[PDB]
Amino acid sequence: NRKRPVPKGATYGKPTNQGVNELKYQRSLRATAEERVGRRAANLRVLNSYWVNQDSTYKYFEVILVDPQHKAIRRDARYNWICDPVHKHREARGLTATGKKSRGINKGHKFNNTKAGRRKTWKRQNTLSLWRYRK
Amino acid sequence: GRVIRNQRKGAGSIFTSHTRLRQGAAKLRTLDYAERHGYIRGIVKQIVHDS
Amino acid sequence: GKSHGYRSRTRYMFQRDFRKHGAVHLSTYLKVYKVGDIVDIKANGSIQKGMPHKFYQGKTGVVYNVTKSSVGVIINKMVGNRYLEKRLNLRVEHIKHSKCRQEFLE
Amino acid sequence: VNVPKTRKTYCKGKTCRKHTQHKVTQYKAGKASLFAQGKRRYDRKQSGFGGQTKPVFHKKAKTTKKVVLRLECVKCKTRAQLTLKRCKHFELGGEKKQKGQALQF
Amino acid sequence: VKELLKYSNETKKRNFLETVELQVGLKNYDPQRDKRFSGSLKLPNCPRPNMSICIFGDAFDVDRAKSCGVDAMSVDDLKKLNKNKKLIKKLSKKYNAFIASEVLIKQVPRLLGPQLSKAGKFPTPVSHNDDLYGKVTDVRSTIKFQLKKVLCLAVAVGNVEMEEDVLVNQILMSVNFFVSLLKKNWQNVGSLVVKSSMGPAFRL
RNA sequence: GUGAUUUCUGCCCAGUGCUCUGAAUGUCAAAGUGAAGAAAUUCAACCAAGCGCGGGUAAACGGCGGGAGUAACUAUGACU
RNA sequence: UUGACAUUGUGAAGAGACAUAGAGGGUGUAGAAUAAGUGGGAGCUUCGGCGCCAGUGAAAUACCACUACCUUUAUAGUUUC
RNA sequence: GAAGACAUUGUCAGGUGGGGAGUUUGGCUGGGGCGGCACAUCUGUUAAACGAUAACGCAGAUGUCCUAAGGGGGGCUCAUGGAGAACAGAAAUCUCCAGUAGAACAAAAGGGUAAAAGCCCCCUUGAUUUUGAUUUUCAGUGUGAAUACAAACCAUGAAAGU
RNA sequence: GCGGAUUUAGCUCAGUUGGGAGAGCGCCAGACUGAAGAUCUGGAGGUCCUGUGUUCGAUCCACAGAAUUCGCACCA
RNA sequence: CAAUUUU
Ligand SMILES: [Zn+2]
Repeated sequence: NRKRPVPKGATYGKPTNQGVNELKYQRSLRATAEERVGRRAANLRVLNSYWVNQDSTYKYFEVILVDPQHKAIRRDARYNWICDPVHKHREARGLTATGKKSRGINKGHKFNNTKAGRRKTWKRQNTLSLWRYRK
Repeated sequence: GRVIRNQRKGAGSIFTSHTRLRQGAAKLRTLDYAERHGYIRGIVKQIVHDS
Repeated sequence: GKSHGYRSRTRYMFQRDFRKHGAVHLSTYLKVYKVGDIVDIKANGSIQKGMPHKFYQGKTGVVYNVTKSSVGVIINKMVGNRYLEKRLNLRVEHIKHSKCRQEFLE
Repeated sequence: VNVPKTRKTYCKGKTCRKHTQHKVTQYKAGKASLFAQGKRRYDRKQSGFGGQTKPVFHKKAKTTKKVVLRLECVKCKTRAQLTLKRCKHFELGGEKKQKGQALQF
Repeated sequence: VKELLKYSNETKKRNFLETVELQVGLKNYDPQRDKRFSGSLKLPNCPRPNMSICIFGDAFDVDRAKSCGVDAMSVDDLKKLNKNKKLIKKLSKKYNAFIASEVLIKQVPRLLGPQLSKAGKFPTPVSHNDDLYGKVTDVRSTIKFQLKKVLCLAVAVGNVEMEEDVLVNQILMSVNFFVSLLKKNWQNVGSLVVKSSMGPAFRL
C-alpha cells in the first residue's frame, strides 16, 4: 500500500484525511511498471504489457514495446499509428490496456461517471449554459 | 512542541564525531590463511596517542 | 419555577361560598338546556369532574350541543387583537340560565 | 408496584373481539441488531478514517425505564401490549396485601 | 427408521429357551441439565397391551365396580389410615377415581420412596372413565426422571410376534419431541440392541 | 536527577508509573475448526499479546496524619 | 509489540487433544454384601447359590435396554504443539 | 564463514501510544468567578376584587408510589371531650352521651367531601379497542395533562346508573 | 447496558453426598501460682444474603432478587 | 524449646 510522504506522520487537516499508513494509489501496479520504462526508453513506444511472477514484495511485469522511428515500422502499414505523433508516450497519459480500465472507460450503466473520461464529464454538467434568448 | 534534544541528535546535523586527529581504524587483521594454520611474525614500530 | 397550573391562583373562586356546603340542590337536575339557549358559567367545587377553567367564570354564552350530562357552550376570548369563539364543554351543574333575556323577551 | 397475572381484558383478535384471558409477561429487546438497514448504512461510515461519525451518547439522566407488559390470549393466542408508567422496583408475583393486621414494628 | 429388515428378523427365534415371560426393555439418549424441564413426561399412546401381573390400588366404591371388577385387579375401600406406610415397593400401575379427589390424606406418607405420589406426576382421579381400561395396563414411563434422562418401556413381548412393530414402532418413535425445544439432540434412538434375558448383544 | 569539600541521606510499595523466567479461564481480535439449515447466516469451543492476579521497586512520582487510656498534687505521657 | 496468511521448500522423534472399540472400580442407613443408575422381573445356570412373594433403606437388590462421572488403559482414524 | 525455512518483506487483525494532529470546554448572573437553578414543573402570596403579568422576591414541593391506594356495590361515624369497668396508670380493651368536621383521604400547599369522596366487608379488572373533537400553556404550533362523546366488548348493583 | 466473581455470632478462615453451624479472636466464670502475671478450659451467642424449586432432608445442585468488585463493549 | 514481679 502507498502511504503519502508527510514529514514525521503529520497530516495538518481535518481528521478524515488524518490516517497515513493505508492509502491505495488509484493507478494500477502495472501502470507504474510502464512509466519508469517509458521515461528511460524515451524513444520507444510501448504497445502493451502483462504479468509474469510474484514473490514476497515484487510483482514483475514484462512490457512489450515498439520502435516508432524504425524504418520497417514507418512503412509496413499494419503499424502506422505508432509513428503518428499523437501516441507519443501512450502509457504516461493512460491509454494502454490498464489505461482504459483503471482510467475507468467502458460502456454501461455501472461505468457511468467515468464513461468518457471523468474530468470532461465533470465540467460539462456543473457548468451552466446561458443562451442569447434565455429559456 | 519541539523535538527535544535527544531527537535532534540523531540526524547527523552537527553531532558528527570530530574526525581530524583519529589516526586510523583501531581494528586488527582478518583471517588470512597464514593466521589459522601457523604464525606470521609482526614487529611493533611505534606507540602513539589516538586522540 | 412559576405557577401556571390548570387551577393556579384561584383559591377563592372554588370555595363553595360558606354556609352553602353539602351536595348540589336538586333543582339543577330538573331543568332543560335546548340548543340555542343562552347561559352563564359559575364553577362549583362540589364535583371535581368537569370544571370550567379559571378564566371562564361569570361569562355568558350560547349552547350548541348536549349529551347525557354535558352542555357545550360558546365564549368569546381575546388574544391581543382578535376574538375567538371558543367551544367549551361542561358538566351541567356549573350552569345557571342567564336571567337577562326575560326583560328583552317579556 | 405489585401486578397479577391472568388480566382478563379485551383481545384485539378477529376470533372473539371479546374479553378473554391474558396471561401477562415482560420483554426485553431480544437480539439487539445485525444487518438491519440503519445498522449497515452505519458500518459504511465507520469503515475507514475519521472515526465516530454519528453521535455517541454521554449525558444520561434517568434512573427508571418504563416497564411494559405484553399480553397473550389463550383462545386465538395473539399478543397485544400495554405500558405501565415509571417505577423503580417491579415484581410479577404474589403478596396480595391484606389489610393492616401484621405490623410487628 | 430402526428396522426395515435390519437385525430384527432372525435374532428372535432360537432364544425360545427361557419359557419365562420375555419383554425386552428400551432406553434412549437425551441429555438435559440440573433443571426438571421436559424429562420423563409426555404420556404416549401404546395400543398393544402388557397383560400385566401387578396390583391396582383402586379408590372407587360405586356399584360400577362391576366394571372395575373386569377392568382392574384389587377393589379396596377408604379405610386407608394406618397400614399402607412401607408396604408396597413393587407397584407398576395404579388407577383411582373421582371419590378420592380429596382423600389423598393417607397415600402421601407411603408415596415418597417408590415415588408415585398423587401430585401432578401421577394423576389417578381421571375424569373420563371409558378410555382408561384396556391400553392403560401397558408399560409406559410416568415417573420423575433422575438427573439427566429416564425414557423407558418394554419394546414388545418376545412371545408375541412382530405384526405391529413396524407401525406402532412409528408411534414409539414420537415420544420426546414436541414439548421441549431442540436442545434435545436429533436421532435419539440409533443403533438398537435387543436383550430381554436370553438375547446376545448386537449393534445396528 | 542533585550540584565543591566536611557530615548524613530517617519511615512508608496501599495510590501512580516501571518491571518480573510466577499461575489460571476470569474477560479477551481477525483467521481457522465444528453443529444446524438449501444457502447467505446464526451458535459453541478453543480465546495470542495485553488487562487482571501475586511479588519486586522511593538518590521513582510522592506521602509522613489523627484518637483514647496510663507517671506520687495538677500538668505532659516514657507505655499499650 | 502479538497473531493469521503468503514469503516457504523437503524429514524423524516426543507429547497431549479428539472421537472409534474395550476396560475396571465407585460412602453416611440397610436388604444378604464399600449399595453410583433405570423401566421392570421371579429363573437360564455345574450350584439349587443368588433372588423374589421376606425384612428395610431416599433408593430396589441377579440383568441393562442405555448410560450417568472417571482414564487408570489399549490400537489405528482426525489433527495439533 | 554464519544463519535457514525461523527470521526479514508485504496485506489484515488486536494491544500500547501527549510523541503528533483536529476540536471543544454550556447559560442565567446588581462586574466576572464562587455559591445557587430563579435553565422544564407545581402549590399559597406579593398581584394592585374579571383575566394577563416581573426580580438571584417570599414559604414549600417534583423527577416518585399504588393489585389497590383503581372501579362498583353494600355497610358503618371521625379527631376530641365528659362519664364509667380487675391488674389500668399521662397513653391498652369494652360501653353510654355530646360531637359542622376541629380527623382521614400515598407523597408539599390549596380546594373538596358526612346514610361520603373518611373507615369496615363483597365482587371485579374500564389501569381495555378504533380513531376524532375540546380546555388550559399557545404563535391560539407540538409534547405533557385533563373534560365530553360515538362505535364495540365487558365489571358491579336489584335496577336507575356508575 | 452486559458476562462472570464474593456476601457467614462483632471479624477472618471454615463448610461440600446434602447427616456438621465449628475454630480463633470480643463479655463472664472456673483452673494454674504463695499471690500478681502471662498461659489452659468452659458459659453463650448464627436466618450459612433472601425467595422459590432440587431432593429424605441444601451453604453445598440451580433460577430470580438485594449488595460488592473484576472485566467487556458503545449509531438513539 | 520457652519464665516477668514480690517497697
Ligand atoms: Zn382473542
